[PDB]
Amino acid sequence: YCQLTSRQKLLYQALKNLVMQFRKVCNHPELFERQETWSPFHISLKPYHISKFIYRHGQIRVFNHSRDRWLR
Amino acid sequence: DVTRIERIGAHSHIRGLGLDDALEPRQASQGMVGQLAARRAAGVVLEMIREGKIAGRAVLIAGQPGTGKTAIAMGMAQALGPDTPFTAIAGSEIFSLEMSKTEALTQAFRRSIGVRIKEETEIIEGEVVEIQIDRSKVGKLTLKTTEMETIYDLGTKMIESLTKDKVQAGDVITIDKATGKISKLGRSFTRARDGSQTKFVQCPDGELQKRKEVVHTVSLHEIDVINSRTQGFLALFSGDTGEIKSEVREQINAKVAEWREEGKAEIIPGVLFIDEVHMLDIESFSFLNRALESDMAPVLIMATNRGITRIRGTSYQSPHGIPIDLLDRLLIVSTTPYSEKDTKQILRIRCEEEDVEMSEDAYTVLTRIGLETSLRYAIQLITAASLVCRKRKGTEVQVDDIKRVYSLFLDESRSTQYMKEYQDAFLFN
Amino acid sequence: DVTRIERIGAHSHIRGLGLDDALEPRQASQGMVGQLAARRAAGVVLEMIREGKIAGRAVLIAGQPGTGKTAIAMGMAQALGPDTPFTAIAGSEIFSLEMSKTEALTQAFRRSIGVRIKEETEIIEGEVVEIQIDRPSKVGKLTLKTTEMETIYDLGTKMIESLTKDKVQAGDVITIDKATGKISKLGRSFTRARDYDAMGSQTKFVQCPDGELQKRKEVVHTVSLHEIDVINSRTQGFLALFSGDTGEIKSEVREQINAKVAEWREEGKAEIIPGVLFIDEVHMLDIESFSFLNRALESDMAPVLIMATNRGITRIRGTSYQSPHGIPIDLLDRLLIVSTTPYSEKDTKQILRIRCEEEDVEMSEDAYTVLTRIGLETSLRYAIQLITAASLVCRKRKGTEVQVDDIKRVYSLFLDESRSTQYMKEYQDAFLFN
Amino acid sequence: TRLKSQGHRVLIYSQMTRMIDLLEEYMVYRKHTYMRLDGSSKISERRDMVADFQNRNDIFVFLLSTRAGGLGINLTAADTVIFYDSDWNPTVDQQAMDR
Amino acid sequence: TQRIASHSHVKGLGLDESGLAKQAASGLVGQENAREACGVIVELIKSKKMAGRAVLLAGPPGTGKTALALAIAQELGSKVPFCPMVGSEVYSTEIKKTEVLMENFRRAIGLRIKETKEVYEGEVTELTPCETENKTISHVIIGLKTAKGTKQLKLDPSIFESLQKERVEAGDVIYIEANSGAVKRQGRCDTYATEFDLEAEEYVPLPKGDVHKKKEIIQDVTLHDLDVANARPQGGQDILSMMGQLMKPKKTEITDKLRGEINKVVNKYIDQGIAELVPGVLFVDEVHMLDIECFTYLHRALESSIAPIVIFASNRGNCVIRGTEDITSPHGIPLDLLDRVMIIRTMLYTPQEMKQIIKIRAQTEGINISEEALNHLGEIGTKTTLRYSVQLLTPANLLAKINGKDSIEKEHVEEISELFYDAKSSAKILADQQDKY
Amino acid sequence: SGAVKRQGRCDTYATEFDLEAEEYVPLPKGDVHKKKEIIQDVTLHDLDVANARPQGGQDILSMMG
Ligand SMILES: Nc1ncnc2c1ncn2[C@@H]1O[C@H](COP(=O)(O)OP(=O)(O)O)[C@@H](O)[C@H]1O
Ligand SMILES: Nc1ncnc2c1ncn2[C@@H]1O[C@H](COP(=O)(O)OP(=O)(O)O)[C@@H](O)[C@H]1O
Ligand SMILES: Nc1ncnc2c1ncn2[C@@H]1O[C@H](COP(=O)(O)OP(=O)(O)O)[C@@H](O)[C@H]1O
Repeated sequence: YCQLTSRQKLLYQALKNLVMQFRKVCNHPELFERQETWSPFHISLKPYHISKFIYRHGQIRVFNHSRDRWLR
Repeated sequence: DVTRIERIGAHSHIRGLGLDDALEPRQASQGMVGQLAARRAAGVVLEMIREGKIAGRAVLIAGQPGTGKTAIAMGMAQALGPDTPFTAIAGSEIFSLEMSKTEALTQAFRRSIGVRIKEETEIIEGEVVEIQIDRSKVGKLTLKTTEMETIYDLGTKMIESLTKDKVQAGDVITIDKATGKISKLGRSFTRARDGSQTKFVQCPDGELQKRKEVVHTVSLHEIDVINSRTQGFLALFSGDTGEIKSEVREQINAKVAEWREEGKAEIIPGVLFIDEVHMLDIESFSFLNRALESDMAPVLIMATNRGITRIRGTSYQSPHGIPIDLLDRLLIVSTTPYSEKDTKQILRIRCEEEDVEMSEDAYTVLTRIGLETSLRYAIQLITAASLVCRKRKGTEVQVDDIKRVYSLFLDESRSTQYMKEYQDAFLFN
Repeated sequence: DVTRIERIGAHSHIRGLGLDDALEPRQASQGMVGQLAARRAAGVVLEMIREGKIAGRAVLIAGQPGTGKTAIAMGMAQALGPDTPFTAIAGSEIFSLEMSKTEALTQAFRRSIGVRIKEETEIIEGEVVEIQIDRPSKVGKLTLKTTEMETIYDLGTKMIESLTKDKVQAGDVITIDKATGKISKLGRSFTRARDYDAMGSQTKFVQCPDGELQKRKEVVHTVSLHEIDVINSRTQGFLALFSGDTGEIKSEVREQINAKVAEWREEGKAEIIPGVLFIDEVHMLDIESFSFLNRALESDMAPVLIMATNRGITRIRGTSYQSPHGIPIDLLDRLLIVSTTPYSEKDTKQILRIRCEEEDVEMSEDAYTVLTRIGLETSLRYAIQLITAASLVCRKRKGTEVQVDDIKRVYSLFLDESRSTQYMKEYQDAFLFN
Repeated sequence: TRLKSQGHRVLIYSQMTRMIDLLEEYMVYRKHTYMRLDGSSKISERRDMVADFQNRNDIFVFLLSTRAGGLGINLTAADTVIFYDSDWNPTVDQQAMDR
Repeated sequence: TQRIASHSHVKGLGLDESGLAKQAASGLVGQENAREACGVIVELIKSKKMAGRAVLLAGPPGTGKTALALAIAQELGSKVPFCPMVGSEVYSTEIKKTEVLMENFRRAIGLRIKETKEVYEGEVTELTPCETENKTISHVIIGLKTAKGTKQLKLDPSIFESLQKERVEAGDVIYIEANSGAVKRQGRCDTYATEFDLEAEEYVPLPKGDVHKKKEIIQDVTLHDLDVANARPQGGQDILSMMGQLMKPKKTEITDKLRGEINKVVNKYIDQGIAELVPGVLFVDEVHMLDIECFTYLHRALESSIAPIVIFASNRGNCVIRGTEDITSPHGIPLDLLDRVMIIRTMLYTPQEMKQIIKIRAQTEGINISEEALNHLGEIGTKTTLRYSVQLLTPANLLAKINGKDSIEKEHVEEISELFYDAKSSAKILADQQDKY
Repeated sequence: SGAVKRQGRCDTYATEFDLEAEEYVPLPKGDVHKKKEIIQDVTLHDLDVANARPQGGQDILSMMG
C-alpha cells in the first residue's frame, strides 16, 4: 500500500472541483505536467531618446575641450 | 472592469480647479467645494506660473489639519495642464545616505526647471510590399502608401539594417533616414494573410517622406547627469549618481543662458511642491532662501499643517514651524475649516465619485459625525459602510449598517479613552 | 610537549552537563558541579533540542555574577555533540558598520540551523602505468595498474585538458572522478619513481593501491542556510563567504531559498537539523533588535535560542525607562527565565578540587582551607587565578605539594578589585578625571 | 536497488503505455538496460527481443503490458514480478504472472 | 515533517457567511469584534476598488494582533501577496530609510504576466561563422538535428558570442530563445558516451519534439523585482552585464522617473490584457519603533493613489515619539498619521477563554494532557500570563516521556513551574539582590 | 585644440543612393580657414580635479571606463 503525494493530492482534488483520466492519474502524474521547462521572464525597456541638439551641445567636454587641452 | 494602476484616493476625487474669468470661485466646481479665498489665491498663483515672466518666488499654504489644502494643491496640479514641469516632494524625502541634503534639494530645483527645444528631421513611414536583397550587397525595396507608391535602393549599411530585422511582404514599418534603425509598426490586414500575429495596422496615408518638427523638453538635472556620467541614462535610472560637482552645473547654466541668447530654444519654469515642511532642518530652511535668490529658480509651493512648533536641530520655537527668515521670504495663504452645509455636499460628491447610494438620514447622521469628529473619519466610515450594505443585500445604505460599521471601527479619541483604561497594562505608558 | 591551537581556559575544562538518562542532575559529572536546578533545566533544553520537533522557542538564564551562567551554556555546548550545529554570538558582534543589525540577526538565525546532505560518488583510484596524448582535438590513453587488476582507459578532450592542467605524468597515483571530472594526485610510487629523469624532483611518495580500481564512496557534508543564501545571492560568490564583503541580501532570495530547502526536505535528499544560538550579556542589545527578534522568532525556520542576563532592573539602551533585565516586557514575558542559585561553601572546595585533576597540580589538604576561605571572601575566578599563579610559584620553589606561603606570595603580588579601589581612593586625587 | 545486490530478473507490468514510455525514459538515465514489450513493434522485433532474453547481458528487467505482455509464450529467466496497478479484469494478474 | 510554528495553528479568522464571529473557529477564540471588524477588511482587499487604506491594530501584548494579521494573510489566500515588515528593518546602511518604505509598496503589489516564447532546441550538427570584410563575423550558420528532422538556421554575432561564452562545441544539445536572446547549454548527447570510457562531461538523452515550439508561460513577478531589474542591469547578454554580474549586488535607490515609466509599461500591459495585476497587503509590526520621518513620508505614502492596503500593529500605549525628544503621542503614533489610520480595539482574554487556548495549543503540540493539568495550567495562566502556560506545555511532556507516563500530571506541571520562574516573581527577586547586581 | 569632428557627408553625394544612413548637410558657407581671437579663463579647481585623480575620459568607447 503506497501513500499519495502533494502532486497526486492536488491533481486528484483539484480535478473534481473524462473520469478515467483520474484513474490513470492516480498512480502517477501523467495528465498533469510534473516536469516543465522554466525560463526567467525577460523584459525590454524603451530605449532612451536624446535630441540632436542635446547630442551636439549636450556634453560639457566639447565646450571645454580646448580648455581641457590646456588642462593637459 | 480591469484595474488600472491608479485607484481612487483622497485627492483623486477632484479633477481640476474650478475658476472664473473674473476669478470668482463657484460654491461647487471641478469637484471642490468651499474655500473661496484659498481657491482664488491658488488661482492667482496658477495664473502667475502660467504667465512665467518672473522667477524665484515662493508662496506658502497654511491651515488646520483636515482643511484639505493638500487636496487643493493636488487639484491645482491637475488644473496646471499637460506639458508643464511639476515636481512633488516631501520634507522627509530629501534625507538620504547616498546623496547630501543640499544636493538633493538642489536636485529637486533642477528637476523642476525644464527646457523646450524644437527640431526637424526627415522620417519615412509606410507599408512595405516587397524587399529584394542581392549579396558588397545591393538590394531594392518597395514602399507603398495609399496615396503614392515608391521604390528605393539600399546601400551596405541599409542592407545590414534590413538583414538585422527581417521584414516580410506588406509590413507597415517606420524607417529613419538619420540613425538607420528600422522599426516595424505592424502588419497590414490584407498583406498579413497566409506566424505570431501580434498586431495589425492599417496602411498609412499621406506623403511617404515628410519633415517632422519634434518638440522635446529636457530637464536640467537630466542633462547634468548625462554630461557628468559616461551614460546618464544608466546613472539616473540606476541611481548611483550623486554629489555632482558644482562647476559642471555652472557651465551648463552658462550654456543654457547662451542658448536663450541665441533664441533657438526656450526655458519653461517649473512648479516645485513641498509637503510636510513643518519639520525640517535649518540647513534646508536656510538654503531655500539662496536657492530662490538664484537667477533661474522654479516657482514652489509648500504645505505646513502644524502651527507654532520647535524646529528640528535647535531649541528655538519658531512660528508655524518655520524660521522668520523663510517666513518673511514668502507669502502665506490661510484656509478656513469647512462648514456644516459643505460637509454633506462633500459626502454626496464622494458618494457620486465612489458610486454609493445612501439616504437622507444617512447624510444627516454622517453629518453629525462630521460635526463631532473630523470629516476624514466619516469618509473612512462610508467606504466600509458600502461593503456592509452589500452584505445586507440592500440597494441603499442604512443608518443601522452605519451603526454596525461605527461599532466595528472606533475614532482616535475613543481608542484613547479605552487606552486610558488599559494604559497601565500597556508598555511604557 | 606539542601544543595545539587550543589551550586551558575557564570554561574549556567542561566536557558536558553531567546528566543521567533520567535527566536528573548529578552532583559532580562531566566537569560541572552544583546548581541542580539549572543543570536540570539545561537537561530539559538539551533533550528538547535533541527532540527537535518544536521550533521558535527562547530560553533565558539569569543570576548573580559568578554563578556559572556561561559554564552551563558551554556544558550543553560540549554535551550536545559534534554532529549537531552550535553557534555562540555576542551582542557587540552583530553590530557592524557594513551591514544592518537586523540583517546580522537574520544571519544568526539562518546560521544556527544546519543542513546535512549526503553524496555518493564513484571514483577511480590507482597507479598510472603510462600516459599518451595525440595532438593534431587531442586524443590519448591512460594505462593504470593496481595489485588486484590492471586497467586501460581512454581520455577525452576535457580529460586531457584536466590532466595536463594538473601536470600529471606516468608514475603518479591519482584519483579521477567520472561524474564530477576532478583529478587529485595523491603521490608517486616508490618503485616506479625510483628511476627518474635527471631533473631529480623529490616531493612525495605513495604506495600502490589495492582492490578494485573504481570504488563507490559516500561523503557527507553540512551547509548553512546563510552560506547557501550568500553563494546564490552573490552569483558565484564562493569567495564572499570567507571574505565577508557581502551584506544586505535581498529578502526575496532568502524566501526562494527557504522554499527550495523545503522542497529538498520533501524530496528527502537533504535533511534539516536544529541548532543552538547562544547570546551572552543581551541586556546591552538595542531595543530595536528586540522588537525585530520577537516577531522574527515566529518563523518556522527560526531555531531555539538561549540568552543570558547578568543584571536586572536596568534601562534599555536608547530608552530612558528602566525594565527588568534590560529587556522589554514583551520579550521578557515571551521567553522563560531560569534563575541560578549562588554557590555555597561546600561546592567551592570541589570546584577548586577539579583544577587539581584538570591542571595536574597536586594540592595539599591544608591549602583548601585558606584557598576556600579566599573563595568565600573573594571571587571564585580570583581563586582559580590564585591556583594557577600559586602553581607557578610552587614550580618556582620546585615543590610537588602546594604550600600556603606560595599562596601568600601570589596574594601579595596581585590585589583584589576592592583593594585596588581602596588605594585608588588614596591616590585618586592625583589620578586623572577623579 | 535492494535487488541489485541480489541480481535476479525483474519484470514490470504496466497497463498504460505512457507509463512504459516514461519508465524507459527514466530507466535510460539510470544506465539500466531493458526492453519494452507492447502491441506496437512488429512480431519480428518482438521475436528478436524475446529470443535475446537468454543469457542477456546487462539487462536485468523487462517492460510488459496487460494484454501485450499477457498475450502468450513464456519468460524462462524471469523471477521477480512487479505490478504497477490492477488491470480492472479478473484473473489478469495470474495470467500476466503466468508468463 | 514541518517544524511547529507559533502561528501555525491559526488557519484564518474563522468567520461565518453572515460575517459574524464564531466562538471557536479556525483555531481562534474570542476577539469577536476584531474578527468581525476584519470581515469587512478582507472584503475590501478582495474588492480591490479602494487604495491608500491603513488599519491599525491596538491591543495589549499577547492578545493576538499578529495572529490576526497572519490570520488575514491566510484568509486572503496564496494568490494575494502579503508582505510582513518590522519597524527595525527600515534602517539600512546602503539605502535611505525612505527608499525601504517606498520599495515595500512595489514588493506588496503583485503582477501576473503571461509570456509567449518561441523555443529552438536540439542537437547541434554543425556550427560555422561567416567571414565578412571590415576579419569580422557578419552572420552565423548553425544546423539543428533532432529525431523529428534537421533544419539549418542562421544566428547573430551576439548569439554566437553567447555560444562561445558557453563553450559550445559540435555535438552538444543547447537551448536557444529569441525574444530574450539568452543562450543555454543542456549538455552533450548520450550517443557519444561510448567512445570514451572516462569523461568529465555528463550526458543527457536527445530531446524529442519539434525544434521550434511556441509556448505560453504564466509567471508571477513583483513590481519590486521588476523595479530592481530595471534599476540595475544584472541580467543580459552584454559583457558589462557579465562584469556587473560579477560585482557585488549592493542596494540602490530607484528614481521616480523609472517608477513612472514602470507605471507606463505596466499600464500598457493592462491595456493589452496580457498581464493581470493583483493588489498586495503590506503589514507593519512594531510600528512604534518607526521614526517620525518615516511617518512623515507615510503621510504622502498612504495618500498615494497606487498605495496598497497597509495594516499596522501597536502593542503599546502613550509613549514618546521617536526622534521628537519631547512630544509624547498615543500608541507611539503621532496625531497626524493616527488621524488617518483606522484603529481596531483589542481586548484581553478571559480566564475561561484562556483554558481553551491552552487546550488547543496542547493538542497542536501533540501532547495528551489530563483535565486536572488543564485546569491547573489555566489557573496559573490566569494568575500570571497565557504565554507562560503556553511555554510550559512541552517541558512537562518531556518529563512525561522521561517518567514513562502517557500523559502529563500535576507533579509534572508542578515540577516544570517550580523550575521555571515567572517574570513577576523574578522581578520581585531582583529587588532583594539588586544591590549585588 | 587639435580635435576632430565630423558634421556629415556632402549634399552633392546624397542623390546616388535612395536610402543612405549617413546624414547630409549643404556645403558650409564661409572660409575654409577662419582666424579668431579667443581668451579662455580656467579656474584652479578644475585643473586640480582633472589632475587629482586619473581622468579616464580619453575614450568613452572603452567598456572598462
Ligand atoms: N474642496 C474639497 N471638496 C471635497 N472634499 C475635499 C476638498 N478639500 C479636501 N477634501 C477632502 O479632504 C481630504 C484630504 O484632506 P487633507 O488634504 O489631508 O487635509 P490637510 O491638508 O488639512 O491634512 C480628502 O479625502 C478630501 O475628500
Ligand atoms: N558548575 C560549575 N562547575 C565548575 N566550575 C564552575 C561552575 N560554575 C562556575 N564555575 C567557575 O566559576 C568561574 C567564574 O564563573 P563566571 O563565568 O563568573 O560565572 P557567570 O558567567 O555565571 O558569572 C569560572 O572560571 C568557572 O570555572
Ligand atoms: N484568539 C486566539 N485564539 C487562539 N490563539 C491565540 C488567540 N490570540 C492569540 N493567540 C496565540 O497567542 C500567541 C501569542 O500572541 P501574540 O502574537 O503575542 O499577540 P500580540 O501580537 O497581540 O502580542 C500567538 O502565537 C497566537 O497563536
